[PDB]
Amino acid sequence: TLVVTTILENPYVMRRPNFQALSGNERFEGFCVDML
Amino acid sequence: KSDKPLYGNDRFEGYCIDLLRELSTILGFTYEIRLVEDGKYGAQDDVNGQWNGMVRELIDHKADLAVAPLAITYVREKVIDFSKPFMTLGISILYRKGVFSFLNPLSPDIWMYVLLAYLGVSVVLFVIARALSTRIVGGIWWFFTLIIISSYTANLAAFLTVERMESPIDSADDLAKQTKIEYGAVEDGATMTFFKKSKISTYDKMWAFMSSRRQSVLVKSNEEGIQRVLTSDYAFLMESTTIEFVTQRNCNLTQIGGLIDSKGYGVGTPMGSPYRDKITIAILQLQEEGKLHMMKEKWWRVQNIGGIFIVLAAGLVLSVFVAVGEFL
Amino acid sequence: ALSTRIVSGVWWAFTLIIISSYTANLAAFLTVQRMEVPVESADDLADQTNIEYGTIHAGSTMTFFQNSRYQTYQRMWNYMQSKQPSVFVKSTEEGIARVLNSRYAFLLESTMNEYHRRLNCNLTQIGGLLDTKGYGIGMPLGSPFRDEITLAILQLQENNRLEILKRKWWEGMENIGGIFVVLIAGLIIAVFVAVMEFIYK
Amino acid sequence: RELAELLRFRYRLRLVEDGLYGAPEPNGSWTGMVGELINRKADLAVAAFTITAEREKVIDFSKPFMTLGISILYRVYFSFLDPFSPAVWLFMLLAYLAVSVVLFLAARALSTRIVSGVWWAFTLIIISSYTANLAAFLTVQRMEVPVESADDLADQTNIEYGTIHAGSTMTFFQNSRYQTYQRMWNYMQSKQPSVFVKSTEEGIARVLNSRYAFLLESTMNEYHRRLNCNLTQIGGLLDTKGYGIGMPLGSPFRDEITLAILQLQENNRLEILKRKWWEGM
Repeated sequence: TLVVTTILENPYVMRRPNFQALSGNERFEGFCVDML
Repeated sequence: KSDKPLYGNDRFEGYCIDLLRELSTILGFTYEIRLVEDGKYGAQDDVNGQWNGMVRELIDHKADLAVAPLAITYVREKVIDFSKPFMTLGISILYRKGVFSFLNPLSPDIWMYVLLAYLGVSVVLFVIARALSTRIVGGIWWFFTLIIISSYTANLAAFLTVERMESPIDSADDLAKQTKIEYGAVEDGATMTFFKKSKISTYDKMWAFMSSRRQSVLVKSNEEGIQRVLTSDYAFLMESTTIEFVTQRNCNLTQIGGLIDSKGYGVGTPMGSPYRDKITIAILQLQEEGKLHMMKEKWWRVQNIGGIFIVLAAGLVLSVFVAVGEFL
Repeated sequence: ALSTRIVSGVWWAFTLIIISSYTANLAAFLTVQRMEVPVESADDLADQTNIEYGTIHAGSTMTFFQNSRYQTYQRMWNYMQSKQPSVFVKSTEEGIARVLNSRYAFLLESTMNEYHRRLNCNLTQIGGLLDTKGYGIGMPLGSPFRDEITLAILQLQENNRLEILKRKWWEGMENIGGIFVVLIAGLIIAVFVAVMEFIYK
Repeated sequence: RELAELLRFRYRLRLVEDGLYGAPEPNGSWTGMVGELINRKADLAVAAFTITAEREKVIDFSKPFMTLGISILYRVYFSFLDPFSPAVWLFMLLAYLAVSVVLFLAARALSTRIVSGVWWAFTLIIISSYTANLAAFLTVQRMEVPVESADDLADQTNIEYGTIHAGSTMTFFQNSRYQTYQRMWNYMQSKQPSVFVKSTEEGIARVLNSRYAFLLESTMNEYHRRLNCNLTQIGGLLDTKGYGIGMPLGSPFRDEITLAILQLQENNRLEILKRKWWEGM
């Protein structure tokens, strides 16, 4: 339960368009996201 | 280097070893030569401010004499004192020095389709034998060769004009505006300072490119920089007398440009070493002797038009053989 | 046969002058087209008052160049500060936008230029690496796992699936050719003319 | 002489003791003859004292003898087969004799047509190459400026920017504020053991010696370039100046000096003295 925060920047965090945005980690995916 | 064990005050040779020997024979000094522990000429640090290498060592007063090829820099003059100039010096730049090229400035598919068209127009002329038609055909052929040969001269014109405008890099600004050959020096350099702490903006931007890529641009040793220049385009800023005694024994190298700054290596001592002044006096005595200069002697010692000529001569022989065939 | 000799001579003089002029003019055009670099090293772009040097506004790149010490980078800081509302831009996608919009260059990261230039064709990765950097795992000072972060970081680089993830998510002769057209065309035309002549016969 | 003819007194004209043009040193002192006027070692500092700002606040300067500016004094039937690589032409004529010789062998029409077309292809190529290469040669020569604006020579690390050592011009560029002139001051200070030179005749000498330019006065460039032909007056006037009649502050006739100076300019024999002494294909 660690506060892992970021500002989205393509393509580091893909910021895939999941208009149904889930919570936290399941909200967005990418290279830095899979790295985390 | 030899076939036995020596050490210390016996394991070295060169011109500066002779400088130690003759300076000893003058001043009556005894001495043991010890190398630099940091393995560099050393500099006042980037953030610590303290000297590095031999400059740190004589700054620590941990060794008395420093007879090396050591630069008498005004920034280095504050850290420690020096004698008179042993050998005059300066920074300089060291760097190294067909039968399609007839048809070069036209791209090859075009010159292929040209010969195809020559055969084609010859075919149409043969088919004209089933003269106004002959005339019209001859005229389009005229226009054709004209555009082709004219545009040819344009391409060979321009592509000759640019390459005769580029080469070489034969100045400091020539190495400065370019970004192709890597330009630097060995680590902890008083040379690298005299580039780095300079205010001449060309040399400043050269320091910017060097310290920019400071992992790969800068070197560790002058012999290492020599290997970096002889291997690839990592051209080295380097010292004068080093550039001479490098260039005299490596013909594939070259000493480009003039003299960047004016310096002189010499005997260095910590501030308050009493033999500094008398050493400088006997150094002037040895400069009056000439054993400095004697030691410097003893130690510091049809491009493409030829292609088409071949093409034409080949055609000649082939058609003479065709004439032998006719005689047959 | 001197009257026609007068017209032959003047005609040769004329056709020669016009051909020499044409080859001259095409020589000058190709030469100018070839001699233009136009901006490759970044220092020129810093001097290039007609191009717009630009950075991801209030960024780590702005920290690098704006707080720099090297002289051309210092002039870049001055020009980046000078008309900065006209000159700075915040969003990275907006950085690609202003690159794809006018003569403004986005001073982006290396991997940024990588993902963008692989994604987009018309943007060129001009210049070399202006300096060295690395996107590192930030944390508070004295973190609960900063040593463990570097440890498992070296483990993951040793696991090398980071590079797997880099691949995964961080993934003339036509100039003068119209001559051939004119050729074929006139060839066919005169073929027709000669066929008409055979008919006349 | 005419100035003393106005002022009716004699003048012990002496050499400046230092003989430098004089500059305010970091010890507060004006050097040279500016030192002599800051010393009251002399009252009538009668020379080409460039009336500048630091020349103003140290001693009075009267109305100028003339205008002045800073200028840069810098240096400056066989082309027939010359654009061709000069050994190729012998092989060319040998080829012409050869191709005629193959034809004369072909005497004792298609076989001849073969070598005709070959000779034509080779002829087209090499005269196209000649016209191209002479095009490149004439183009490179025309496109070189090489240094006209002084800012270029300031950036030009290969040519040596140079000034009369510790001069009024060394003040005007060294104490300057304009950015390219500031970089010029930095380069003038930088390799100065190579870069600065003192005597003005030696200045013309070093300009006549290597790629060093004497940043001299306007009338200096006038008298020199009229005297010597090979030296070009590169650049325009870098600034405004005037060699004015220096004196101590509050001199015995300083206002009278400017007055009779305007009288002599009105008498215009000063300009008379300017003439009489400051005189492909």
